[PDB]
Amino acid sequence: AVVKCKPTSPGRRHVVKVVNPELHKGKPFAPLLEKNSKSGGRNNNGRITTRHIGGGHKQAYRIVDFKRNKDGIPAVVERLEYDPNRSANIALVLYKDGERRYILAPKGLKAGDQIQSGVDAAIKPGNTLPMRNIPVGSTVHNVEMKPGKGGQLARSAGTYVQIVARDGAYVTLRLRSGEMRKVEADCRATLGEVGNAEHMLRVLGKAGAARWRGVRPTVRGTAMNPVDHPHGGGEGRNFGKHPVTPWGVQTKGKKTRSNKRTDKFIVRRRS
Amino acid sequence: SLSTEATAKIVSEFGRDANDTGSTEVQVALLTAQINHLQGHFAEHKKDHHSRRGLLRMVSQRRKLLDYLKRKDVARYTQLIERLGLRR
Amino acid sequence: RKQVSDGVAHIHASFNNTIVTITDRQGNALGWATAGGSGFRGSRKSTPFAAQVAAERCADAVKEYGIKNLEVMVKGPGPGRESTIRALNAAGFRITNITDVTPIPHNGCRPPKKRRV
Amino acid sequence: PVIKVRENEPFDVALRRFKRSCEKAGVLAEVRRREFYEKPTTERKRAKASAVKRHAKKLARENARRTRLY
Amino acid sequence: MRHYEIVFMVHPDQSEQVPGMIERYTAAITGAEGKIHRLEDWGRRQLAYPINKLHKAHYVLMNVEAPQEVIDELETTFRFNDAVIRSMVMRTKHAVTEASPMVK
Amino acid sequence: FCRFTAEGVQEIDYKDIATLKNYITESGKIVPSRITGTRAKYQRQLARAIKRARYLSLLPYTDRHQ
RNA sequence: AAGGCGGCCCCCUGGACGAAGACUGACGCUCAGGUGCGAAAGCGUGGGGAGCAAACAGGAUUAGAUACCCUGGUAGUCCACGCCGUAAACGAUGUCGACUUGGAGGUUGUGCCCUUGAGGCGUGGCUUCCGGAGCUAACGCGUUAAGUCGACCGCCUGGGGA
Ligand SMILES: [Mg+2]
Ligand SMILES: [Mg+2]
Ligand SMILES: [Mg+2]
Ligand SMILES: [Mg+2]
Ligand SMILES: [Mg+2]
Ligand SMILES: [Mg+2]
Ligand SMILES: [Mg+2]
Ligand SMILES: [Mg+2]
Ligand SMILES: [Mg+2]
Ligand SMILES: [Mg+2]
Ligand SMILES: [Mg+2]
Ligand SMILES: [Mg+2]
Ligand SMILES: [Mg+2]
Ligand SMILES: [Mg+2]
Ligand SMILES: [Mg+2]
Ligand SMILES: [Mg+2]
Ligand SMILES: [Mg+2]
Ligand SMILES: [Mg+2]
Ligand SMILES: [Mg+2]
Ligand SMILES: [Mg+2]
Ligand SMILES: [Mg+2]
Ligand SMILES: [Mg+2]
Ligand SMILES: [Mg+2]
Ligand SMILES: [Mg+2]
Repeated sequence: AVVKCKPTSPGRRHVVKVVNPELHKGKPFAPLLEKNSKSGGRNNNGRITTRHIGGGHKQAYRIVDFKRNKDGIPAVVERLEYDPNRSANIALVLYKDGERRYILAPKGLKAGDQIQSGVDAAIKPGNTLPMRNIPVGSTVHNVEMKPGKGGQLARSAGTYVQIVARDGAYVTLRLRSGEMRKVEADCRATLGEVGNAEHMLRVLGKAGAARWRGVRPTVRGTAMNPVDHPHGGGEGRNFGKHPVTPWGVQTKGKKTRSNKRTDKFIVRRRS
Repeated sequence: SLSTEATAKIVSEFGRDANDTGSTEVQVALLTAQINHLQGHFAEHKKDHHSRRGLLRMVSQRRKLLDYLKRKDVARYTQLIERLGLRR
Repeated sequence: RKQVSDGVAHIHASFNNTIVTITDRQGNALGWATAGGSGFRGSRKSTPFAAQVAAERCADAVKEYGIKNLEVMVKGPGPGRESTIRALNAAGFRITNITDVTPIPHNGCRPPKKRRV
Repeated sequence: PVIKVRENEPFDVALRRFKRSCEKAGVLAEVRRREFYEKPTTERKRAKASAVKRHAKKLARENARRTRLY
Repeated sequence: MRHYEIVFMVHPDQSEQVPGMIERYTAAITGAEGKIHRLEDWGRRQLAYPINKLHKAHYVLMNVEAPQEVIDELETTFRFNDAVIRSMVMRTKHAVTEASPMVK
Repeated sequence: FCRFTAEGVQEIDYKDIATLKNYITESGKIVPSRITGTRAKYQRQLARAIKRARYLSLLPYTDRHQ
């Protein structure tokens, strides 16, 4: 539920919270946690590779089942939890044999529901079965690209992928970007949309809410010197040049894909 | 509307003769049953304004029947709203 | 030249022009002629004479394919709605079928607005 | 209007039957009706004037059947 | 309970599996304490127009007095089975039992 | 001279195809009640049954589509 | 109830009418303020977007043509949730009840006669047209009144300005 905050102060004037009362108000499941050390956007050479990253709140990593290999064994959904590592909420499920795991929470999933992986699984939101067993035209998420590798597509808070076709070993997908992509028909997929669809409805309100998320401020390029950026310089506000990267690459429109290995898997590009 | 068995179960519950079917408490409890049954309908279907007009018709009719019962005999009015759980 | 025995005459009779297309029973087109291509323009090409010479040209253009039997699909309202199949008989073709295949939606897409003339 | 020419049938016969069946199924007036959009005001107005034309002409024909002219 | 008239149209190459579907559906209803009133296989029949790029289908009529929940489950069974092409359930005022004009 | 008024049926059956074929034209259009003299109650039942037989491919929607 | 509602199927659901009875026993009518619904266009957020199409562009027409005509075409039209709260939102006729000559239909029930056919005789609801008395400035309305009466409400007071 989105809640507009009352303007008792600037910085609360424009804040929209996303309040979910179903999330667990306690500590997460400790065995499935591990350390997630921050980087600062710096590689093994110590240099900043990706900019604007730094700071933020400490985050523990939640081990999430994307491979979804417990076939045949049904599982009940114990509780829903918050994951700082990702936009979607996670679900703590309990298998019959006594194993607990974290999955991505689908849209309509709640505490007490039954999920089941495997080929003979039913078709309800939460089940994971190969797309040669999934009917054409359904919305799935957590989609594998390779069989047994683990789900890589449609993992963010409100996403889903439509299955538009199937030709033998392959199925054709309608990705969230609008791209039509071929995937082998033996790759697993999980039914339904991903949960937290109103994640994009939040408004941070203030700069600190981005510094909480580890997003350092972005200096725009024309506010620099010509040694710093191609856009820099000028006596006043001058920009008499085409918009490029900090490294002199055109940004407004120029394509950058140069992978001829996967061009056979792309049916149509996005528009 | 309300089903036939639930109607006859109310009629036999609050009717002096199990066939009066038009007494003031019978018409009130039949309205209160259909109202409380349609709380779930309009909680799910909030845009069913055409059915909601029939619901408000039931409420206004129950209120007129209650006000008649109040000035005709108060003790039946108290026993009625106490048994049906009516705030007024 | 490949001989073919049976054929289909598609007739696209609009208000402004009539298009005659001889094809096989598979839709692989054999030859075509239009009323505008029959030496007529503007007011002359929305006439039934323009269509019966577009049909005479199209039969001359499918002369070498050796067609003797022909069925006719007719689409659209126009003046060459009938005089075309008149000349297509008069070429010396035994007519077989005259089917009307004008597209009629079941209240589908919205037509354009009315001409305030 | 899929019309097969019967064996040893003239073409003007089969053509007149095809115009007959196309006028029966009502195609030309359908396309002329669907060439432009007609508002539901204009459609309700044309249907009301068609019914009033049907009706005042039925009463005028039956009343005019009675009285003479010379 | 609620009298339904169910007619479904099976892919004709799966005509052999038809009595297995009928026996499962009948055992679904009577397992759900439902009655079955009429049950008429109509065989292969030429379609009026080609569904799914094919011209014939296998028809089954069934008149049923079942609760609506298992009928909604049966609709989902028709929905996810690709052998059945079309399914139509029409609610009826009463239970009909007389034979169809095309079973004759 | 309504036939359904004569025979006295409570509801027109969509399965009676030879009847519904006596009430549709060659191009699959529903024949109007002006011609057959059908009472408009049975005309509504007939159109509601023809639209179902069209859904079940027992009757065509038109003569052309294939 | 009005706005309005048009393939088919299911689920939930409101209202009307009829037939015999049974029951309560005036419990009714209207309604300022109030509350609710309320076409299209429009606004906000999030989607969607085939066709149509304000704006706009080009072509013509013309004395000119920021238009009609043509070729394109964006918001919009569609969906969800909110807001707006207006129309020649019209029957230009407020709601409820009673009485007052007729005719031809349409629709929807229902009763009776041997249904001796889809008929014959009735009795209810809704609805269309004509028209009598009466009314009205006239046009016309005319048992669904703009006739004869009763209850309550809303409104008008020369044209502009507004
Ligand atoms: Mg950055
Ligand atoms: Mg920025
Ligand atoms: Mg900046
Ligand atoms: Mg500087
Ligand atoms: Mg430089
Ligand atoms: Mg300067
Ligand atoms: Mg400059
Ligand atoms: Mg009631
Ligand atoms: Mg045009
Ligand atoms: Mg008494
Ligand atoms: Mg008021
Ligand atoms: Mg609108
Ligand atoms: Mg909008
Ligand atoms: Mg939008
Ligand atoms: Mg578009
Ligand atoms: Mg235009
Ligand atoms: Mg006003
Ligand atoms: Mg009006
Ligand atoms: Mg007014
Ligand atoms: Mg009132
Ligand atoms: Mg009159
Ligand atoms: Mg007066
Ligand atoms: Mg009056
Ligand atoms: Mg007056």
